[PDB]
Amino acid sequence: GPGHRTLASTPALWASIPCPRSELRLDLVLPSGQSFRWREQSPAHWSGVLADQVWTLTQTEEQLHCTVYRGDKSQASRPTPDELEAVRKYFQLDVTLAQLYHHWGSVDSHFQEVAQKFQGVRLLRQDPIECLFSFICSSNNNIARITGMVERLCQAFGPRLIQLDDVTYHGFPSLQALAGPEVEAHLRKLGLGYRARYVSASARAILEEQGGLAWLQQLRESSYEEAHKALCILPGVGTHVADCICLMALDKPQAVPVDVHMWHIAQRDYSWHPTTSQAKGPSPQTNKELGNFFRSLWGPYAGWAQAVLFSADLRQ
DNA sequence: AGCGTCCAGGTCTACC
DNA sequence: GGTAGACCTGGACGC
Ligand SMILES: [Mg+2]
Ligand code: NA
Repeated sequence: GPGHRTLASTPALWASIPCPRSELRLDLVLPSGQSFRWREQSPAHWSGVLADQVWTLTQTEEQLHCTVYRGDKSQASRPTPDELEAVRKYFQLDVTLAQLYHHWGSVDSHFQEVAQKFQGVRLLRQDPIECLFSFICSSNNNIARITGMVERLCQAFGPRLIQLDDVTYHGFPSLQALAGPEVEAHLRKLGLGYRARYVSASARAILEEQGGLAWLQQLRESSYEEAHKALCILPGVGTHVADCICLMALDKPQAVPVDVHMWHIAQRDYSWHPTTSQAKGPSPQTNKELGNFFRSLWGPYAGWAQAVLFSADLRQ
C-alpha cells in the first residue's frame, strides 16, 4: 500500500493542534499500555486507528501534527477541523495536564521526582468496546504479548480498513463478531489462552444479558462506583480490569487500576501497607484499600496520576 | 547449550 | 467476605 507519511516529507497532508510537549508526549503515552494499537512506523511518527480511520501523529515542541488516511479512494488532503476535533477529544486536551502535575507534585514528593523526567503523560479517552476487550486480554500478562493478542483479534474479526506499506489496518471487532461459540476456539488458536473464553463470553453477556451496546453508554453516564460494579459481572473483568475501563473509556478520572506495577510502586516507593487487613499481600481487600489510598493522596484525578507512574515504571 | 523457572497491567474457583 | 492456588503464553536469563 501507499507509504506511511512523515510530516517533513508530506507537509501538504498534515494539520496541527496546539499542544505543547508539556501537555503530551506521544512516546510516553501510546506504547505504555493504555491503547495497544499504535505503532512507531517511522521515527517519531505513530500510526493507528482513531475514530474508524488510520491516522499518523507526530509532534513539534508546541504542536501535535496529524494526518489521516481516509481509505475511501478519495484524493489525499490534510485533516479538516472536524476530523481534528476527534483527535483533540481522544487526547482529552481540554484537561490541562501541567496543572495536575503541579497539584500531584505538591502532595507527593516522589511523584514530583518522577514527573520531572516523564512530562506529558496523559490519559486517552478510548472507545468502550475496544477498551473493554483489550483490558480483558491484559490480565496476568505482559504488554508485548497483549499487543499481539489484540492485533490478531482485530485482524481476524474486525473490518479491513486500508494497507500502508505492508501493514494492513483493521477496525476493532463488534460485539456480534466476538460473541459466537466458535469464536473462543479461534481465539485460542490465536494464542489468547484462557482469556479466549472471557472475550467471547463477555461479548455474549453484553448482547444477551445487558441490553447490547447502549449499556456502555449507560455506564459512561453512571457514577464511578455504579460503573465499576456493573463491569465486574463480565467474565474476565475483576476490580483491576474494571478500573482500567472506568478510567480510560468511561470518564472516571478517580479510578485507580492496581496491577503488579502499582502494587510494587506502593510498597517500594511509598512504603505502604494495608491497614484494613492483618495479612498484607495482594487480596481483594488490600487492592481495594490501595486504590482508596491513591485517591486520598492524589485527589479526584488520581487515575491520571497513576498513569504517569505506570508509564514511568515500564521504563525502569 | 538450552532447559526450566520466574514473571507479566489478575481473575476464577474452591473451600472455610 | 477471607484465603489459597491454578492458570495460557512466551521473553528474560540463571544454572
Ligand atoms: Mg467478572
Ligand atoms: Na443501558
